[PDB]
Amino acid sequence: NNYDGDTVTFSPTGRLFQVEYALEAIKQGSVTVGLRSNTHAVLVALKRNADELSSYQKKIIKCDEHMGLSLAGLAPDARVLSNYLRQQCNYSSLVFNRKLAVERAGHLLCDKAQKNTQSYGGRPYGVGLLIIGYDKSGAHLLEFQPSGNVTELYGTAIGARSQGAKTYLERTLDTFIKIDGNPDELIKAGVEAISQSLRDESLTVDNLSIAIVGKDTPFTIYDGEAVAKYI
Amino acid sequence: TGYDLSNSVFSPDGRNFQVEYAVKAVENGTTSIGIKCNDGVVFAVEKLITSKLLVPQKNVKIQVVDRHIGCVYSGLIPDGRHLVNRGREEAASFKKLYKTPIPIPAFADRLGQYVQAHTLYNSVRPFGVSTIFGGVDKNGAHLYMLEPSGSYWGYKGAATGKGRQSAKAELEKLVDHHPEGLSAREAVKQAAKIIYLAHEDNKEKDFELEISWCSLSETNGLHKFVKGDLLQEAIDFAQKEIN
Amino acid sequence: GSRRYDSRTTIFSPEGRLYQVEYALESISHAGTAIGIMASDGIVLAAERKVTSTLLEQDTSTEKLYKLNDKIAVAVAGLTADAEILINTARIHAQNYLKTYNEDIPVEILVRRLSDIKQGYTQHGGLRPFGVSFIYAGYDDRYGYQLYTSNPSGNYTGWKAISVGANTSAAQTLLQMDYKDDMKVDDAIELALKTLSKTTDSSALTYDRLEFATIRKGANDGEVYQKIFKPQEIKDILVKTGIT
Amino acid sequence: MTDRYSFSLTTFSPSGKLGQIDYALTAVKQGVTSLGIKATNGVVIATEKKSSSPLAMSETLSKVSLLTPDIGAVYSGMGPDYRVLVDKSRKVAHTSYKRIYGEYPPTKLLVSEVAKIMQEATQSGGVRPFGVSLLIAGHDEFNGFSLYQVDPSGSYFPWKATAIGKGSVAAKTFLEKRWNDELELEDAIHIALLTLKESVEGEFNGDTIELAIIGDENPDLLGYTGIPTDKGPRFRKLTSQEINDRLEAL
Amino acid sequence: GYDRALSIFSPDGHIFQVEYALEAVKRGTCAVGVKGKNCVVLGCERRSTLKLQDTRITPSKVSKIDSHVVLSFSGLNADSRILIEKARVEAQSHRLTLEDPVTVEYLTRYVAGVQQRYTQSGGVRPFGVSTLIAGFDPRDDEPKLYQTEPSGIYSSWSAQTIGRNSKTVREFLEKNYDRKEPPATVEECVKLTVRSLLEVVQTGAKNIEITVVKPDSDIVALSSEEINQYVTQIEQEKQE
Amino acid sequence: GYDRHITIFSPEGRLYQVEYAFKATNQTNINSLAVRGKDCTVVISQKKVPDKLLDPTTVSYIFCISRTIGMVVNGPIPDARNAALRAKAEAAEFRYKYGYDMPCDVLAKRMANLSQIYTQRAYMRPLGVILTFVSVDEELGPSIYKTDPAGYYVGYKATATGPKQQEITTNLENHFKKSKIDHINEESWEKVVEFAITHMIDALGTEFSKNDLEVGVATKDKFFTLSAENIEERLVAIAEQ
Amino acid sequence: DRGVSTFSPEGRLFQVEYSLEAIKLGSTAIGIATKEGVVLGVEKRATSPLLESDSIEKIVEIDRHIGCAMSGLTADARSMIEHARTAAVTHNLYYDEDINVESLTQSVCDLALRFGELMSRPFGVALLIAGHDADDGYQLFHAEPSGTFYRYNAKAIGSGSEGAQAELLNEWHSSLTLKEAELLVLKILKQVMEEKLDENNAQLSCITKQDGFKIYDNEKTAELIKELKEKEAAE
Amino acid sequence: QFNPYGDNGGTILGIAGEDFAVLAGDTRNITDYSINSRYEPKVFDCGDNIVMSANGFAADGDALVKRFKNSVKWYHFDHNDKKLSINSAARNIQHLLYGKRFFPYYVHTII
Amino acid sequence: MDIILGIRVQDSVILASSKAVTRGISVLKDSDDKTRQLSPHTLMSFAGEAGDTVQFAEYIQANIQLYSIREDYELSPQAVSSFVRQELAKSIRSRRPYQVNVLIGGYDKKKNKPELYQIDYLGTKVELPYGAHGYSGFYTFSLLDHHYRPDMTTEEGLDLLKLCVQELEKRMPMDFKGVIVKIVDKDGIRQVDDF
Ligand SMILES: [Cl-]
Repeated sequence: NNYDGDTVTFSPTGRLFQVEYALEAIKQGSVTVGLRSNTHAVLVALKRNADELSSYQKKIIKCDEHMGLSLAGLAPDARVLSNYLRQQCNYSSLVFNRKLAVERAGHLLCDKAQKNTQSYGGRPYGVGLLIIGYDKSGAHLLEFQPSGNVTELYGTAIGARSQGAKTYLERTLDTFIKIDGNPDELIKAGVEAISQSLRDESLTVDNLSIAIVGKDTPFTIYDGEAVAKYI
Repeated sequence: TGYDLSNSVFSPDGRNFQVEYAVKAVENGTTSIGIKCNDGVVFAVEKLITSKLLVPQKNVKIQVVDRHIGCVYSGLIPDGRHLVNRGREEAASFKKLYKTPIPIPAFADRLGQYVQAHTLYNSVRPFGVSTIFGGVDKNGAHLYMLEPSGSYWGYKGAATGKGRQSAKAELEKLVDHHPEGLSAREAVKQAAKIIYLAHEDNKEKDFELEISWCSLSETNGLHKFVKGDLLQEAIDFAQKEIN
Repeated sequence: GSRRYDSRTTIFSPEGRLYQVEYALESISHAGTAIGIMASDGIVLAAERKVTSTLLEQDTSTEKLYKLNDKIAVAVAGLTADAEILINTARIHAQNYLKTYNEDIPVEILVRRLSDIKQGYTQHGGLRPFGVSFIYAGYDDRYGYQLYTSNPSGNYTGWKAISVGANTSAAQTLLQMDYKDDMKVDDAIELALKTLSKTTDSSALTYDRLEFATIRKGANDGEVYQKIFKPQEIKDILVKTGIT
Repeated sequence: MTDRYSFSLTTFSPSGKLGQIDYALTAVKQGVTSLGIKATNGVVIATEKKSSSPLAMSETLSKVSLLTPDIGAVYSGMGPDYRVLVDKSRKVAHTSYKRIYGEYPPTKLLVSEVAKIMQEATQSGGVRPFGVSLLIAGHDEFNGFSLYQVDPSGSYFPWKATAIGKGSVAAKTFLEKRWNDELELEDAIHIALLTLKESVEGEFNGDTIELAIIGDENPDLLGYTGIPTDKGPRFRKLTSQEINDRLEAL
Repeated sequence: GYDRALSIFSPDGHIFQVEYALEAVKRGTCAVGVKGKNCVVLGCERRSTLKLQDTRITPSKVSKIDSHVVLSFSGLNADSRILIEKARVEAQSHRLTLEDPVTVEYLTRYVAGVQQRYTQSGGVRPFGVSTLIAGFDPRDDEPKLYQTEPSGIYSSWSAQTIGRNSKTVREFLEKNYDRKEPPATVEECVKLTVRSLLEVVQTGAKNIEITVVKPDSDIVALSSEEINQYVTQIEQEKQE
Repeated sequence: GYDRHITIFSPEGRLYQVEYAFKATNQTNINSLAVRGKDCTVVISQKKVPDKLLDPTTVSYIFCISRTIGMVVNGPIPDARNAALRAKAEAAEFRYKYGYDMPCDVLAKRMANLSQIYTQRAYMRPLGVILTFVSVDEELGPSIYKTDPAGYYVGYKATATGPKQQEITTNLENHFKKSKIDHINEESWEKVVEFAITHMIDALGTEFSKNDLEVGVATKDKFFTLSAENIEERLVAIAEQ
Repeated sequence: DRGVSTFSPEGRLFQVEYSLEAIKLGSTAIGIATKEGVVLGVEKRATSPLLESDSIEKIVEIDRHIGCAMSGLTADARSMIEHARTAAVTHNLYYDEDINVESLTQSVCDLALRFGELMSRPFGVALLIAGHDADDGYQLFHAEPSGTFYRYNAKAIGSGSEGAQAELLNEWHSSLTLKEAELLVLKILKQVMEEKLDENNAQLSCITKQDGFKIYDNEKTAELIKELKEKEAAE
Repeated sequence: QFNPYGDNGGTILGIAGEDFAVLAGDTRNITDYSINSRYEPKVFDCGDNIVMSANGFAADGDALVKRFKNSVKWYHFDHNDKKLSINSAARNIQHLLYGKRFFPYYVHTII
Repeated sequence: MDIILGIRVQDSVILASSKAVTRGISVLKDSDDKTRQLSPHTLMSFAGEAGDTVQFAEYIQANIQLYSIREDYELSPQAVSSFVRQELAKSIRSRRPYQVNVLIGGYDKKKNKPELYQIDYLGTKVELPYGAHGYSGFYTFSLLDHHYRPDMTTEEGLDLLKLCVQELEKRMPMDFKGVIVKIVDKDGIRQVDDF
């Protein structure tokens, strides 16, 4: 109310409204899902168009050969943050000949988002991210919130109506975590997960976006006729 | 009025309302504690399990500074990470110039001055965390608790978060019942009990326990996480006491 | 942050005026009147000191009339402290030009630069404008005798006769009435003193409440002399025209 | 972080007033009375030493300060603001004059530099004006003795005699009746003590009054001999005992 | 450094500081540009609440940017000096690197770019000035007239006016200027320009300035008597 | 009314942020006192440790600035420690630059100058603290100099600070009216400490255990704080008379 | 007031949303993409009849293979175009090749959110970027001050946009010839414009692989206007 | 005085056929009259069917290859995974080298 | 570069400047004009380091032209010469100093007098009846010391200049390919085409 003019102000109950308003931009975003087994990690994203004459806004971005993310909210902010991750992954490779641990990737995003919540003039990032990767400790899934909070999960979803997929994955937990050495089945589970968040619209060929990374699979994105297999 | 709209402004009382508002963010956070013992310190924290989908043991909240200091905090988690990052920078520059690892009182003032600095200007926000931290140096064990204002003291026991009062009461009993001192292994068990007892004030979601310790005899003066057999033993001791 | 306490000194009103410039001009309208009159054989500068006390040291005093170089002087209306900042800049600028070209600075060039500094404080930097209006009196070998005025906006104009500060409206009407082009310095001296005497907010115009200066070619052959009048000389010139 | 206040805190109001300068002058009005009188062979500056507690040692707090060997300063208004102005004034007499010309600045020019510093606190970003009026007394070879008043705006005026602060209105009127252009330094000291008694309420002695003169050169206060051209400071602070001697023949 | 964003969007999509800068232009003395078949004429109003002026030394309303291009304006006088100075410096810089004087379009594009920059830079307000820029490109005889405004937009005009009561004189020019047949001579162009100002001015005495620019750096300012002859002639044809 | 939020003048020529910083001074509800002997300067302050979980040895408002200078603070501990670190750094630099130990009064002036800046510059708040500096200066002898959020400073024969400062001040005034001298006419610092505690007891009307007090003593070439047992030894001596 | 980079309670940036209102006040610009080329058309909208309309420049070349149309505060577009041209030429210097249309568009959009307390405010202009490259063929992009860009088969921006876009939804198919697209832009511009459309108050342009980006003469557009009026009368 | 350059010896050779190209190099690495390694490869696959060798001062050789390999990576990131053609690689490598015109990479480069 | 000469007579200043541009063992050009017009009645010739000469000349030209447009007025030859001196005096303590020697010939319209200034790269200015830069002076100064009179006509000045060029063409080691001669008087600057 009187305490939402900027990020540098606490409300009387200890809230940061600018950060909460940034969180709200994610809620308006198109649904995206993340889930993993012990061998692979999979992103599934519902893409959104302006109208029938426009393209469908790309939701998934590659960060390295072993890492990448999906976005929900302000897309330019995802471009800034993904670019930062690309550099951090890159620095680790050039200087230490070391693939950046997905966990460190999370810590780095947390700290970058945090600085924008304590200084005057700045604003919080207005995007949520789901980071998947395969590193020296196996497959991983992370959830990034622009409050700075990063969380490691077996599965999750962010965006409008993400609660449907998040409930489904919570039920399916014991099944999909043991889909080891089978990419097409882990994707099927993710495609069924994102279906619990659809209303009046169904998954089409220029609507669905799937990404996968794992033990013997570089981070690769599927669009167009390559996702027809899964509808 | 309007005295509460800007950091670093004195109210007619002589108070900085923005700091007091940051304290509200801390009171909203989960419970974390510190127990000082014979030759070290023990840290424990409540991790609310929001969903089945959280990977157990894999969202670590206790943080190490240098190789001998442990830090835990309640409130805005990102703010706590910022403070630890600074703590690590301070500790590195102390070790660079003076060779010896940073003493705990020295480290306490480094964090204190840095947090106090975020109450001096209207262009920054106060920290939304109270931080319990400590370790072992050349003069033995030290436990500290630092608040958003920059205020810190040495503690026999310390608690912050939603279950702070419950935990404080439990801490005071230990201080009264053990005037000679508590052992490191005993303090680990007690930490588990107190977190379980302090969980009553946050009992909707069930939780995951996380413990760490520094002890001159048990961990050789270095910070280590309590895992496996020692953790399950501490969990069981706590489970027996609530029933 | 600090946005809360920003007055925004360099913005437009809905009517397209600059608030701070307008308010600075309002401040200047309460300062003691200063008059400049340009004759064919010289220039007169006359200014009224702000309500004097009997224990003020009158001879070792300077408030209204300042020397920029040997050929240019200014009359001040507004905050004196603001004026000295600008006067020192102007003095340095004159010397820079002399050092560069080995010729004394043409009056307009000096007036333009000082006016440009004022302009800047109204467009960028978030600072309050200088609360000062100048009357420039000077000579150069291109235009001869020249009078200019500049104000807080950084706008400057040239004049045959002009007033700044208090009661300019009444002073200008009186100057417009009795001024003519073939006028001599000694006639201009009289007009200046007569105008101040009629527009003054005091009971009677006396020597101790005035600063006076002339810029004549009344030296010896083709060169210009600046005469900042001493107290006794103002007392005499006030008697010579029969004001006291 | 960093000073985000890069804008003026003193601005013109619709009526033309500069609010913060006016309010600074109001602070000066509340301040304890100080005065200055110019004689033919010297200048006296005086003020009351308002003690904050009887446990305080008022000798450790100097209201009259030496700026150069021939220039002294006193004030009315805010003490802390005055103290830093004295530091800055002493330095600028060196940096912008002595280090260039190998001699101390004449009174009018040092006064001019202090006025500049006070003017800038009226226009620069993120600062309030100084809450003090200064009275600066001094001597220099080509101007003789002089006395100046510097106000929060940065304006300065030369005075034969004047007062500033609490009871300045009455003190100025008192000085007008007593001042003539033939006053000898001792006559000016006498009038200074008389004028101050009107504005002082409690104890009136050499421990509650601070008074300094600008007069003859003091070779005994130089600290060395052997250079004929160096003859000693003209600034001298009268001792507590020297004040009481003059308070008997009052 | 002072950083404040002074020019910002309002809920309806307007930038008020730019729009208020246009009001300052509307307050300024009227300026008019008319281009003929072989010339451009710049006419300027001078307000007469100022008697006792010295016209020898007072800043003229039309300024030479180079020997072949001129600039007149409406709005804040102090603001215009900054634009004129920058334009004059760019004029010399262009001659130095390209070895050719500026085109009128290029000089205008530069002046407009400066104005635009002051609408999305921190710590500055927009220029309270609109300009008429007229002249002839090097080795070209086709007349050029351009107009700029505080926002930064610029365009070419057969004839245009800015300043107070400019809407009245624009009305006059809109029915009195034939695109198919522009004023064939200097005399015709000066007259149509003087006529348009007389709709708004008052006395045709020391209130109107006229500057004529012809090809190949041929710029001259008319004197009082020369202009007064146009005023006298127009009034006698009017009584009909 | 934004003139009450930053350090600009109010219409009556006041600085409210400075005034409110003075009120922050009493936020700890602790009273301090300083007196001078022939050879020493003693400063005492109340020690209130309400929480049983606190380590009482870490609760302190007296600081050793240099080997010769001590400082007690009245005000919140974050601002108190901010002032102490700056004072330590300033005193260390002075010694390096000028080749001799920083005098108590010069450090006081310097800290007072810094405080003055916060009353004039907008981006910096005043510190809500009053700083009392003590030493046995090699030129001036036993010295007490005190700083506040206004940037004011002065030397004292003796002084007191805190919520109940006026009671202690008049108590000390009345003693020096009687004794007719500027100090405590005593040989040992032990008895000057005893005088200090005695006159604090009378003025406040409370009894003290060894853990209710905090004592700093400045002698020639060193300032030191007393342990609980040093104070207990001192409390016993007062009781047995 | 309030920070320039402030979020609304609905999770949107005030200044970005307000600049979108400025663009709705701008003159109409339409683009249609075919397999034979991309057509860009704009309404000139002269504020007065004395203004020489051919000096109104709202269609602009970025490189031989990339063109651009604008709507809103058009003065804001100058530095965007300057950046676009430098980005395009610089990429050719560094890589001895043409820069992809999407890469160009992404580069321009990187400027967009570089405002705050960097420039003082967002741009008040939207851009239609049309071009060809060997990888993805003929492309049309809508670049907004939000930093977001969408690929379009057809798109209208400005005051007549929502009406013109609804018309483009009905008319566009994947087999349109270049000539068919030219006429369609003219037809839809004539519908949403205030004054009557002719060769002086509207401008056409296209980009083809073979001939690159070309702004049409007033003579060439006039004949397409005549061809359009005749075809509408012919049924 | 410190000499920032050295000479690691070895030699390289590139030949192009109608539908193929070879890039060969010996595996010996030396300083002065000593052998550092009998097998230290200096011909590298940089992705997008480009092979590269920078022969001379091995520290500069490795630094350049490292920077170009990284350049290929970012070319994909910035231009929708587009393949970097050999002519575009060549132009890019010119700028890598000329950027250190006044402190050169001490190598002969062949791709 | 190499040969630049100047003669001030009764009513004009005459500047003669060599036409050759030689680099190594090749004369690259034999029609080079080593001069810039700074204002209608002010001309500057220059000799010195390659690149530096034209860069400095054109920089000065731009500044004087800028001044002219700003003030609608022509600076006096004295004023222009003082500006040029100061620029060179600045330059001599820069990281890389301009190695350019100049002569400035002007007609002061306010005084109705010709004026010739010699300024070297250090910023050493002198007003002279006749001037030269480089090795040229070693032949021409003594020659002019003998034959020059202060009241000579422009024609007499040109004959006096022919005598200098002839001496240089006889005794100088290098072929400087003749001179371009320009006259500065009350009517401005004009070039003699047949020399
Ligand atoms: Cl200081």
